[PDB]
Amino acid sequence: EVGYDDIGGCRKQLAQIKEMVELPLRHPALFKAIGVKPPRGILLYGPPGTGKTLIARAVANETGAFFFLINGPEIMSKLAGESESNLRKAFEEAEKNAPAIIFIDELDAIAPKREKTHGEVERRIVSQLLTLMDGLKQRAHVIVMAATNRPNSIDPALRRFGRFDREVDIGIPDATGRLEILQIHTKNMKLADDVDLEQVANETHGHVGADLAALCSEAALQAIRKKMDLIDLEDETIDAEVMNSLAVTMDDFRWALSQSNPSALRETVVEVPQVTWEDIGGLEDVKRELQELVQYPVEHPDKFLKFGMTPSKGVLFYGPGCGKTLLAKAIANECQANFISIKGPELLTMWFGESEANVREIFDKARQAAPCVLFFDELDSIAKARGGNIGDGGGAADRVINQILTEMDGMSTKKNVFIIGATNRPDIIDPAILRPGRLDQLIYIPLPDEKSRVAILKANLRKSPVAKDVDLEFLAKMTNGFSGADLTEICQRACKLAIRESIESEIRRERERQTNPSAMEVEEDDPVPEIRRDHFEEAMRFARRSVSDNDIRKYEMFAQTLQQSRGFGSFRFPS
Amino acid sequence: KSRVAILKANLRKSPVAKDVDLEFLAKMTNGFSGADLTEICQRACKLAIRESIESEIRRERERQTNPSAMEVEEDDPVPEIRRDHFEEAMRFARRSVSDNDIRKYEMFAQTLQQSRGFGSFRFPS
Amino acid sequence: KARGGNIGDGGGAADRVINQILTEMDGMSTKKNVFIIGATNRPDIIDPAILRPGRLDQLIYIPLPDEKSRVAILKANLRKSPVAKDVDLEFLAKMTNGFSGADLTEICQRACKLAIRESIESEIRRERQTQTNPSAMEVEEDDPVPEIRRDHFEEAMRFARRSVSDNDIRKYEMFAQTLQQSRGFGSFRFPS
Ligand SMILES: Cc1cc(OCc2nnc(SC3CCCC3)n2-c2cccnc2)ccc1-c1ccc(S(C)(=O)=O)cc1
Ligand SMILES: Cc1cc(OCc2nnc(SC3CCCC3)n2-c2cccnc2)ccc1-c1ccc(S(C)(=O)=O)cc1
Ligand SMILES: Nc1ncnc2c1ncn2[C@@H]1O[C@H](COP(=O)(O)OP(=O)(O)O)[C@@H](O)[C@H]1O
Repeated sequence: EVGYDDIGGCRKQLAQIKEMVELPLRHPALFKAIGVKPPRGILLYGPPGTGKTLIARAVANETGAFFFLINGPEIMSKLAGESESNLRKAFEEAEKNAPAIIFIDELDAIAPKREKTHGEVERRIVSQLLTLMDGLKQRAHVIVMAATNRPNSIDPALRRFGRFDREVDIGIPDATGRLEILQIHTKNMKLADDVDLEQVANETHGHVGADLAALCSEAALQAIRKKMDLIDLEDETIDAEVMNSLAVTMDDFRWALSQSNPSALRETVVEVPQVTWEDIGGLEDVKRELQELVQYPVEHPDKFLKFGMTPSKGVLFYGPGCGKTLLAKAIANECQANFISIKGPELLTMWFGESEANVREIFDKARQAAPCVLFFDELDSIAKARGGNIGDGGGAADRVINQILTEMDGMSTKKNVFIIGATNRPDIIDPAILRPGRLDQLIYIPLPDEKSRVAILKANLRKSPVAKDVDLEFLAKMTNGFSGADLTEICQRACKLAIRESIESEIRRERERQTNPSAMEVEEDDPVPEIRRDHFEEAMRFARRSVSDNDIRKYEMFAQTLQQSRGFGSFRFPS
Repeated sequence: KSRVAILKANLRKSPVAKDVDLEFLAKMTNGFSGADLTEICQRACKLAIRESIESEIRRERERQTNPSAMEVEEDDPVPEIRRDHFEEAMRFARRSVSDNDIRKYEMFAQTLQQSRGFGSFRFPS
Repeated sequence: KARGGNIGDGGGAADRVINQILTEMDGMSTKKNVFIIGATNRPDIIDPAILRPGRLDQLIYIPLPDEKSRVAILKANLRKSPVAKDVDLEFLAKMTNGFSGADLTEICQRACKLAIRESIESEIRRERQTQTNPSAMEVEEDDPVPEIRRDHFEEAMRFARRSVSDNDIRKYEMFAQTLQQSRGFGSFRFPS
């Protein structure tokens, strides 16, 4: 049957559910001699196709509890006045086979009322379901798990104490989980040796477990269409050996990925960033300060408690393409905490639409995925949108920033969410953002140094084949004030020049065989196998400094606008 | 090349050691004007002069205490602008001309350009 | 432009529609097939966020058509219309020192309109002549103007006009050199 092996994604909420349900189910007799209330209901919510029903079935099988599935529309499709009988009989049957697990798939259909509550019979169904759910006499060990797309879609009374008192957001699987899902979905098709499922997994961003299964099936169907159809040898049952002779090639998977259309790309991603400190070449003072502020409270919470100091839970990066987003990702990676990034377009959308309640939802999501690093990238976007030199007649306060401040003030309770803010215009940022209890720790990210520039060039060119002849230290030193974005542009232009030269050359060489068919075929391989000095020289010919020295001067002004006075530098105690 | 020539012209009078690679200094100065290069050279000369005056003086001050005490050796503590003086000078290197006013000069040069479309002009054959 | 351009609104360049386009583009690239192309006659007022990496960063400048380009544009506009071989097209293209594609299209359309009016008026008169003086033997001489001639094009060019002034071309040249690749690396050589 289905078990933990079938449950893919390694998303680490299956472990939480296990810790939740073993003792109530794995050790049911224990609770008989101990006075404790187990989890009467667990609400699994997330994007559709994430395997919530699969997870519930696997838990039921691995714990031995009698699994009962109450399909939402199955009862809803039944005639009014007798569907209530179906729900009551389902609970009674689950009660009989104690311990039992009752799974309500698509719970947002039985009790969708969000206090709007249209209709008459559906109100009866929701109220009776409430009576049954609250009617659990704590006898036996029936655990009611329900599936829902979002927590707010179901009736709020279902979310109350004793009905569904604890919720788990399965969420979209990540690259590691996408790879494991691909492995589980590719185990009987005799996958080819060339295909590794790693490149596909990385390119598979935005898919869900159902999406991964559909992509694998589409690749298999492409393989079946490409071969074994030309022969057209078919019978009632295709020969096992004949079908096994085919191997799903990388090309088939690539085409399937091109024909994927993932079912929820837009959904926000809660993922541990893969970026590491290696990608950033320097910022040692900044790196150490970030390590302090974030890592120290958790690695050594006892020492923070000993001195009675509460660590700051907000940091605001200010600077000119210098790597603030990358720095935030790296700091999140070092602590192995989930990273949530709120770019400027999202804030601008909330501001234009006059919908700031999304800030509440974003903060709740960050709270659920703890430990997390809630990063508000380019937080000054709203101020720029309203102006910056003259702007609106009013002050710096705006709806979105006010909601963010309210959530931060109401935050800190969680002890895990850490707010990081990045802004290229510190002058226009609202001052309230920098007050204590908010993003008070201001960190300045300067233009990368020569060593930092070398590291940035190496990180950008790690994947590309770069000839050892081209000296990278010389190029980094040559770039007196290039930003990280400028270095990335130079590397991309060099790669583009190399690609164009290689394409043009092999194209001509192919004319050369077509025009003059050679008697003996002897390919000399690639005329340009790796990026050379001339490519980099031509690319650097177009190198440009995006960041002018005047805006760096303004940042230096603000930095010295956070000046530690000029009279205490020699402070000595009287002794 | 112009920067190298300017540096050579400024330092012709001053005694500069052959070890200092002036071409490297010229190429490292990305967009320094002639005034900036002259300022760097003057600062290097000033650093050399200050070091020579302080070292010769402090040596003489110690030596004068004992009459005829140390040998009569005629030492020149700094007889030429050294590399360290050039690093000392470059620490204070400054870009006088901002890229925005160079933008303005190129803008006026474009406005003075001979319009467009008459490049291909050719008399009929 | 709708919000202004010289003074505009009190706020910045950000607007609802461009913000949504940016959000879709940021959430795009997954498809690997859709390619976004943007055309703008006022690059100065375009939102800078549009040009950031991952967005429409590759800026391409389309200049006024050259003499050869003008000849090609005239040929394309006049491909369908019956044009007499007598009217030299290269001379007309070269004559138009700075005409835009729209200006050349207008010239061709005006020439066609003049030819159509002349043909209609002529055959109408010729029909009066038969009605007024019924000829004993019917012998139509066909069309008095079967194709566009030199005189039609000369009259049309008489009204030729340059829609695009040289000052707006100067502003475009400014922006183009506002994407200037520096002025110190042109001689970059690796140490060898
Ligand atoms: C002991 C303590 C821990 C704490 O929390 C620690 C923590 N855990 N997970 C996280 S989050 C995760 C880590 C990486 C990404 C984010 N954190 C945390 C807390 C603050 C800042 N960054 C992280 C708070 C406050 C206290 C205390 C201090 C003084 C006193 S008294 C009365 O003066 O003696 C009483 C209580
Ligand atoms: C190989 C590849 C193809 C691609 O897509 C190609 C494509 N197909 N249809 C289209 S669209 C259609 C064409 C005409 C109208 C539009 N495209 C496409 C892509 C980009 C721009 N224009 C077209 C993307 C990205 C990659 C890659 C590059 C580097 C690496 S690594 C880890 O550094 O080794 C991994 C993956
Ligand atoms: N991590 C996974 N491992 C194996 N199958 C998965 C996984 N995630 C999703 N699936 C596929 O998703 C299909 C249906 O999705 P489901 O489990 O019912 O979630 P939901 O009810 O939210 O749509 C299942 O048949 C299963 O094959």
